Amino acid sequence: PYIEIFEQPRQRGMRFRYKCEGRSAGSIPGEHSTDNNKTFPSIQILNYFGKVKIRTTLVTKNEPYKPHPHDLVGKDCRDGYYEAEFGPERRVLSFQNLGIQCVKKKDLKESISLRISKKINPFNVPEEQLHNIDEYDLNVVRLCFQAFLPDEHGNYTLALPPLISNPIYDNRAPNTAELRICRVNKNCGSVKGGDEIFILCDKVQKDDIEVRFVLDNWEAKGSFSQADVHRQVAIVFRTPPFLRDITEPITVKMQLRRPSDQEVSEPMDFRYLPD
Amino acid sequence: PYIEIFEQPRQRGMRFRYKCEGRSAGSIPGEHSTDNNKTFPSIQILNYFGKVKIRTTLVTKNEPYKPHPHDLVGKDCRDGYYEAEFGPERRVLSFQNLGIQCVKKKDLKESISLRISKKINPFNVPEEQLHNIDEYDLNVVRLCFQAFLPDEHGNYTLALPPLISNPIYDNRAPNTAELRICRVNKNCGSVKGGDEIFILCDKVQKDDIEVRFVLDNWEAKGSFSQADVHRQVAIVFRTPPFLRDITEPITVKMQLRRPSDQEVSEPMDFRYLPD
DNA sequence: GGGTTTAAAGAAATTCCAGA
DNA sequence: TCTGGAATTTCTTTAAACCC
Repeated sequence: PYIEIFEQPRQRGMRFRYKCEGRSAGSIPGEHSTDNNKTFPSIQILNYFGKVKIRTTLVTKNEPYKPHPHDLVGKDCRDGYYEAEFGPERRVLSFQNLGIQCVKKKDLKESISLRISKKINPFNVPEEQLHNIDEYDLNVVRLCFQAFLPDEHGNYTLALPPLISNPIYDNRAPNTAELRICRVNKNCGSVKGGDEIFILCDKVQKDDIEVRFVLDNWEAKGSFSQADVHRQVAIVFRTPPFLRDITEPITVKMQLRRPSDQEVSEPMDFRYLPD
Repeated sequence: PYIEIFEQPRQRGMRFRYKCEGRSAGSIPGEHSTDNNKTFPSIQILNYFGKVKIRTTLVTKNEPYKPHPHDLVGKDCRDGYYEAEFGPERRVLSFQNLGIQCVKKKDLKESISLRISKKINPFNVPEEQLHNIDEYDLNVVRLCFQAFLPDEHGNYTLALPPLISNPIYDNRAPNTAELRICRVNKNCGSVKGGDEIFILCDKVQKDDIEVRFVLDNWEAKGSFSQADVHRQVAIVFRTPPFLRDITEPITVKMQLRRPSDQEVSEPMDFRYLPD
């Protein structure tokens, strides 16, 4: 008797809304989820068939998961966390309306004290280790599913192991935003490589970013310095040479990449040409 | 005697700082101010020689000059205005440390009530008129010099006419900002005109901006819609054809321009080439 | 001539608010 | 409504100062 995540929540593309931004802090989507046939984070209770209760709470991306300041808002959420009873019904439990409301940095402290003075601690993490405000990440959280089964006749106390979902990063924050190449001025260049390209893109961090050409076992970096990143939304760089040379146009894949976590943007075709 | 401005304050390129930003709201420089030989807003008392006092305060850009909410901070500034004495000494009066602290839109009201409950009203502008909150531009102010001469044996009461300087636009705002082309991908194209250019620039407003090519009586606009403006700091457009054809390379002047006020950025050479 | 109070450029954190 | 360009307010690497 344990819990299992059927479909993990998408990690990029969702903004954490502030309280000042309405009540719909959004609805976190699933991984697979598509525009047409969209899906939602869902889990299933293996080794069990019966009435019960589940509690979705937000936790850190840190090895020893401690409650997070941000709130989970939406249908069946109160006090920053979702809780609901579920029947022996369909195996898969989907959770549609699950938004993330983020607290202003000021609220950060006050916020965690209440998680303590509330019992919200699915991992019984050392209370004092929990006041470790200076070190947390308000740009990324994790969903902590906590299913409690029926006790010796009566309510739900038999709690199953707290399962934790993949991390979800706030797309509004520069260091967690999804990588996206908006526009380029040239989709091809010489194999000698040295062509100067202008990439318009979503906010990145000149500190932690790199354009990366790739094909099979081959891969090279676009060539540019930090000064070439314009107001975080544009990169002026030069194409790297291709290994060897060729006689016919050879298209490779070009893409933004973030070293720190190696996250990459959707690729784009770049055709190398014979001199 | 009265007061003449020996040097007007530069109108563009200075940010209005918030209180949260510290004690230094910068230092307003005067037009003539070069880089190796920088200058400052200065005025001189004509028709007079002797000890005295002067008071620099901020006023609106509206015909009837009323005190402005923003504060003037810096050496000898207090309660939002600068005041100082000055013996019969040197004619010219330069004011270096003169910064502009801007109030949050919330503070706007509360702010003006205190200018009233303070006497700050160099132009004796009517009461309920000086309450035109929803008509004050927080992006532009004017310096109001008010020199007071010595009275019949005593201090300074003989107040000379309030002089007002040229406007000073809050570079924090895009429509009051200085226009600046940071970088371009091509400095030349065909006279047929149709070459796609990427301009990296300082924050502009897609709503109110246009690239203008010009030479003598000739002038044409770069071609692009709003969607071509990337996050306010980059423009992808196409060069306009040059009038007639040409035998040799003919360089013209390229520059960002803001229709609403016809303010323009510093020009840049664009050479048209014969097909 | 390059090393450590500070203030401009620059990125961040909010709050705004209308287009899709 | 949900999404996402942006005007606003805050604060961090730089960038007017000093160190001597």
